[PDB]
Amino acid sequence: IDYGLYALEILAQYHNVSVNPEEIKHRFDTDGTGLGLTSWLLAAKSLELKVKQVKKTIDRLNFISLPALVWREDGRHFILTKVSKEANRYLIFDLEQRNPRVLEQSEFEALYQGHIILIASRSSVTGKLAKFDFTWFIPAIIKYRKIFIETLVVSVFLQLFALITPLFFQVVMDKVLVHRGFSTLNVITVALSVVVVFEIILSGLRTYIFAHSTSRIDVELGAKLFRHLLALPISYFESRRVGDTVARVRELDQIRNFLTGQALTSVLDLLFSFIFFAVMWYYSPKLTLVILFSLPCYAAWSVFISPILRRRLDDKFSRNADNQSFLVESVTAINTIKAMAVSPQMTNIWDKQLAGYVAAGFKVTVLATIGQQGIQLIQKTVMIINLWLGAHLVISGDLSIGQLIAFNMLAGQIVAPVIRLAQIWQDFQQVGISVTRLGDVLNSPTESYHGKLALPEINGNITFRNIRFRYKPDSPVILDNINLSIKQGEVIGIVGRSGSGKSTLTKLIQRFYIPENGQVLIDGHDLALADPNWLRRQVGVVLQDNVLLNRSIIDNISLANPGMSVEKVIYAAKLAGAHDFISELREGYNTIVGEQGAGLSGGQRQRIAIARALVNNPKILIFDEATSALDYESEHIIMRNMHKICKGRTVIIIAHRLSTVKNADRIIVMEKGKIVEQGKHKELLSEPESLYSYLYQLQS
Amino acid sequence: KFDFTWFIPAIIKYRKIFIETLVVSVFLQLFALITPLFFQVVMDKVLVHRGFSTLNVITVALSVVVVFEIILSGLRTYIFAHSTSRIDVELGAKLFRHLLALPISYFESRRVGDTVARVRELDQIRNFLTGQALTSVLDLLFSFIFFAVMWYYSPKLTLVILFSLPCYAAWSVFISPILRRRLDDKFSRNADNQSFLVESVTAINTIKAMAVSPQMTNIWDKQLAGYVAAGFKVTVLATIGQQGIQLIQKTVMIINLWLGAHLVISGDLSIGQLIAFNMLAGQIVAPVIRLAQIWQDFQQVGISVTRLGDVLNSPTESYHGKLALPEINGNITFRNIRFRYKPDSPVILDNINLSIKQGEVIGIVGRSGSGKSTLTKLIQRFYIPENGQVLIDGHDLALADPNWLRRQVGVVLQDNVLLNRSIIDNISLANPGMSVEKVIYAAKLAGAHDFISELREGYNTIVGEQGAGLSGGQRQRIAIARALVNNPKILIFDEATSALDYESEHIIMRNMHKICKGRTVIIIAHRLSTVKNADRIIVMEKGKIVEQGKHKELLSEPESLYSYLYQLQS
Amino acid sequence: RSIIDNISLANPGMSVEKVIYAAKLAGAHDFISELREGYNTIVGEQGAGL
Amino acid sequence: YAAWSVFISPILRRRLDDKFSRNADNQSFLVESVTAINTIKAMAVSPQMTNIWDKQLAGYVAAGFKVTVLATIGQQGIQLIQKTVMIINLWLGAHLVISGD
Amino acid sequence: SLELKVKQVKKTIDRLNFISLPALVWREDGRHFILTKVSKEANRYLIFDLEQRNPRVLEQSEFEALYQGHIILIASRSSVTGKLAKFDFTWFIPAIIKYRK
Amino acid sequence: SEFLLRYKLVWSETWKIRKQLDTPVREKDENEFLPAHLELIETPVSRRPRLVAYFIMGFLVIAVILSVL
Amino acid sequence: LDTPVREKDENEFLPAHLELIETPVSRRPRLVAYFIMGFLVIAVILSVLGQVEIVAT
Repeated sequence: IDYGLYALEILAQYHNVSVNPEEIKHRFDTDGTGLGLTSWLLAAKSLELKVKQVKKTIDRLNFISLPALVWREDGRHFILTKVSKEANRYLIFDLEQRNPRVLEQSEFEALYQGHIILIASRSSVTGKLAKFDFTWFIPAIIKYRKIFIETLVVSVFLQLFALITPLFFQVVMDKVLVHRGFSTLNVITVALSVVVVFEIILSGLRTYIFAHSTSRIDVELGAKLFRHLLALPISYFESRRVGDTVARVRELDQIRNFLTGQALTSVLDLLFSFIFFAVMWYYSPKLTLVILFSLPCYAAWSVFISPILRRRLDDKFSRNADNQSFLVESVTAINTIKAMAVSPQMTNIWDKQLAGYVAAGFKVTVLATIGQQGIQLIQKTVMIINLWLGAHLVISGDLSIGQLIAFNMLAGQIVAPVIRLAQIWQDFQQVGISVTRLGDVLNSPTESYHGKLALPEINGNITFRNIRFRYKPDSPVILDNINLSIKQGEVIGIVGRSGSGKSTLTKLIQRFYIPENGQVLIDGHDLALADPNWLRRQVGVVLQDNVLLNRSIIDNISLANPGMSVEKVIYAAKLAGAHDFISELREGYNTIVGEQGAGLSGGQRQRIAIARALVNNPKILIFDEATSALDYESEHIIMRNMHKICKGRTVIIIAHRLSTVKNADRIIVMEKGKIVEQGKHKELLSEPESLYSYLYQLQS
Repeated sequence: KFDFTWFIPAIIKYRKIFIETLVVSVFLQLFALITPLFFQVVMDKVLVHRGFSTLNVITVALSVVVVFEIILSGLRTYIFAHSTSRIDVELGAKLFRHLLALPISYFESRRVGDTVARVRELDQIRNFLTGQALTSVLDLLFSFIFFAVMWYYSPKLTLVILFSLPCYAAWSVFISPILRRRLDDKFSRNADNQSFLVESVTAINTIKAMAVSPQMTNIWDKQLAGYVAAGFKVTVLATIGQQGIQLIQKTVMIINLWLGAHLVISGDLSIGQLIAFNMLAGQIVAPVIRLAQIWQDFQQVGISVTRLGDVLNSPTESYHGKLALPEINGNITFRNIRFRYKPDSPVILDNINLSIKQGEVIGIVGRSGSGKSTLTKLIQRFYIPENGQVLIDGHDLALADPNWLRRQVGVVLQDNVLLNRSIIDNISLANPGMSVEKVIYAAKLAGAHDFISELREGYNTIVGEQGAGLSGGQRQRIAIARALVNNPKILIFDEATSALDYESEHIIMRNMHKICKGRTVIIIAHRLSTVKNADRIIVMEKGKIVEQGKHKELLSEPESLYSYLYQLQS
Repeated sequence: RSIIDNISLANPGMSVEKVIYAAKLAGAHDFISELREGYNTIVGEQGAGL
Repeated sequence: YAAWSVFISPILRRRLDDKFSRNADNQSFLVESVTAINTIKAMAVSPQMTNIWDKQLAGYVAAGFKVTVLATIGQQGIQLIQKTVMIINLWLGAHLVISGD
Repeated sequence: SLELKVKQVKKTIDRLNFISLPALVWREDGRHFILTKVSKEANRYLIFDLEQRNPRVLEQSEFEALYQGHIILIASRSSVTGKLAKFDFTWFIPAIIKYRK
Repeated sequence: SEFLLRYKLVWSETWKIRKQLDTPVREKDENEFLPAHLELIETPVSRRPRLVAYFIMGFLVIAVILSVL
Repeated sequence: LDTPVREKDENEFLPAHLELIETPVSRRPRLVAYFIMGFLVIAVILSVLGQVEIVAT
């Protein structure tokens, strides 16, 4: 059965942590057949528990901390509660029998397979009180401290190699030429070859290792971000746009890159510049001073050039994005452009956009060229001054030619790190802006559920009692005292006018709306004590504007569980009447639905949505305006198949048109939030001055 | 025909500035030759013999040389960027103006993604010709001066460099295709991940309505793992490629150091000569290092331009016949019209004869396959009848400018795609300079003013991606307003009032009485209720006009197909 | 703590079934339900919220 | 010295933030358990309170030990700079005394 | 204000062939007229008479009589940018750029 | 190797059509007040940077000529 | 080197596998130290075997 769930909840019982068995079943038991080892460990980790499977023998069980779970490979597990040596007995908690029992040495030896799970719980002070900052990334970055230490060591060795090489050049120029050696030359050549090959190998290894670590960090952060994004309530997405949220989600890689590949580089560069300055000051303090005096020119130039260039790149990127969007929207809507004759207007718009984008690009490249030329001018001026002073020193003394050449190499090498530091100063502000932007997504409450009654399977009994509802605390009352009861198998229909409140019952059956007064119950069980994810999967809802994923027809219909059978898809398509055009299609059920509206008509997409809703066996169907914006053929086929669609199900047909609920068992008529009339069709239509007859006459 | 040609006309168009760029590049190479000579002469004649005056002269000479080199390089980059920007603008204008002239048969037979990719190849062409891709081939051309100088110094040391260059070329050729494939795979995976993320964001309400969040997480985990693995492979190949070039360069440097040390000890070379030779070797090798992406790009742009030309190698159906026809009145006439989709296809419209007058509200009905759906495209110049002629005002449409006719005719379809602009920009698409009063009048006629008044930005509200902020009926009303924004004497409702909901069809059918004031309106609809108030309801089956008349006149006769269809509808 | 935690203080690991039964016996089920958080409402310090 | 102090300070501040969070939660638990000691005795929930206290105390001590270790490595890093400068000065002073001056 | 680019220039009738039409001819008295379609090979000008409110075709002589030597060139330069910058000392940077000579 | 010869033929044949397709010369104000794309297409680079480049190159040429006397 | 992303590469980067592996290690945990020690021993061997002449002025 679900020993994995029972074992996990018992172990959460012992350690006094909050467990939600149906939430665990939803998240980690997607398909079924129990949890399994990896998903059980994942669920335990999600419950803030420390778990790990270890290799222990029969005698090592006296030093472990009980209770522990013995994970049998073939199913039925058991919990080891107490090991005794005074009597050689193993007190366990049998899961199938749901009660503890005492075994012996032979029984446990037969049952023990050599694998046990160790479980521990610690404290935490995080909760949800921490405002979104860089603390959201640190736990996933410190996890790779050994890798980061290895990369730091490799970088240190590489820069000592870079410092060593000019000394080899110095020794060549100052001892191999003046004294004809032919022996020191060979030794220095061998040493230089070794140094360069090992530097190349170490650089490659460092890049490989750092790339692997950062890739794993990116995977973890992206997955956890997506989980948080999906956990958010719909009210969050009601206000925000789509591109805004996508951009905020995509703004994670910049923060990760700053945290991983810019802080370590900076802390290396600071120390390494210190070392290089010490060496150069040992060689010659005058040229070290010239280099040191140039250091503020580089910093000021970089700090002055960076913001304007960044603004130019941002403008160019925005212009390019807008131009691409216009192009893609103009090529996909060529039928309406050619049906009209608005081609000159579109060409004018395209010309304006293209000219603007090209001008932005030219400005960008001009500014970048100016910055690069300024940096190179500073470098050349420093080189000229150092050439003059070094020539004078070599002529006078205190500096040989090889010393000057080595100093020149070191001075040329040291230029980059100070520019990098001057840039990271403002990179920190940019990453702060990115972090505060992403805080819109990762600081919002996750909208979780703590305590639910863990109800059994639903059959279609719905009952409202004294339901009162408002959109807002100040908005007028939409439902006054709605009282309604629906039995199993009843095909009910609800009609009315605008603002009648009949459009809110769909979001009241499912738990998207919380009534102000009263409580909705299914099967006598208040929905305030039931897990919504257990309820949302048992209710089939079809709206007038459905959205289907861009994977395939066979996947869109089988979105609930892709590992399910195939013939059930055909049965669902036949039930919804969508089998015909799918069979007529080229690939059949494997046909790609397209990006937005390619191939399939609106009625065909609605039929696909109905089949997807009906692919399972929902005991409650809700047709919220499902046949409102359908063409004649799709509406006709849906209304013809309706008699077999509502077989063994409780179907609620909400529709503004009164002709779609003619064959309904009951016709609830609503006015300003009150059930003013109810009954059958002809009985309601018999009364001349009734609202049902008035609406029927008004519409037709 | 579009090929690697069409740029020679552009290059000869911009002759003088390109020649200026070439001569400026030559002078830059001259400066880069001058500087190491100054270092060599300093190291040979200032350090050996005390030459303070020589050092003083060389210092200012080299200072002015380096300043002039900086300024000249900046000016060359500026001029080249200017020229390439002009060329890019010309390319884009011509390409889009040619694309908007292709027949509909071209677009309906191909996928929109393929076409938009073949067009965005223009952007990568722009990136090709607006970067260092064209400023390094000139350096490679002019490096022969440095090569000759290096041969002048020592014939043995530069032999190592000229044997090293083939190693660079061979190993870059070996490495480039694999990195190309890995980058292409990574880009495709990133695009798929982006599309999945955006579609999951757009359908969050559907995800939460069901219980499919774990399924979405499982899909996203696989996509992310694949994309990250592709990125790791790309990084590994890139770092291997960099390290190989570094190894080759350092091995050549070490061999040159050894041979130069032996030569200086023996003779035929000084120390300053060796330093100058090393600097020249570096200045030759660096452009060859940069040329790796150039070997890559000179082969990528091949297929890029081939596909762009495949888009540009199509007739534009440009119309050269127009008899300066006047403004049309609303009287459509059909005469012995026979039409088939293809020469092998069956006939759908056999011998219809029709005569519509000005101000007449005419309705057309029928069942599936009746051929009434091809009349709207027959009135426009999209379908060419095999026999007969469709004539407006008596003027045959086969001898008229189709663009003018489509200006003069407004059609409301069942789809009615909208551009991602403001509502007033969509309504005034045909004439953006028009006054707001006409737009308000059209919106009030269409009945779209009332719900626009309730929006967040009114007439400035962005409709979204082909319409996302509005419902289907609201977009249909916006489309009707766009069709009525001008004063069309001919108006067609090609099942416009069919696939929308209540409280939207009601307003359209209520305003239909004032919409058709002073216009010839044709209402093609499957439902027989929308055409009740038509002046001449026409029933047609298999392309044959079986009967025509008023609603009461047609319905009073029980044997009429109109009555049978009405009974079926009710 | 929350309502359910306080009710299940003597044994923090207890299912909602026993909590519901005890609340019905004591007559507190209705008021707790009428709340927005239900059995998860924080009572404050020394149950000041009730 | 300045660079070492600037590098070490933020990490110590973060560790002390964690330590203060642990201390505040421990103080809240202690005050709430002593104030309501009558209920704890009456309901016989001593084992649960002891388990919670043990978890909180272990976390608090772990945070304190982390802070102590970081402070120790910072102090040793400053000692290293001091002694390196001492050795360099000894060498330079020996040369600057051998040659007069 | 309408996001247009206009400037009054001194243009000779000989140079009148190389400007981008339509352009407005501003007279000292309020009798302006819009110039459009300056036709070569026929020395004719298709002005837009603002008083008669319809286009009219002129020849060389009456245009030379009606043109004084000043014309206004109109170009469509609509800036696509929406943002307001905080007022600081950075407001003077565009002023320095404008008055850079 | 036949792409280069075809390129040479078309280069020569359109070079014999030189100055037939060149854009007309206009003043600064005339170029500024054009459509957005036409202004950028038909505007020459400038006169000042060209003068600076010519001055630098001429100074280099006169210096190298004077130094080899 | 030219092979596409196999199933092994995607399985190595799956979030479920990375979450369970606490305190992870590099792909090859004994390559950096091996190369550093190799460089050190080669440097020592070259220093002991290497010979330098003596020149008296």
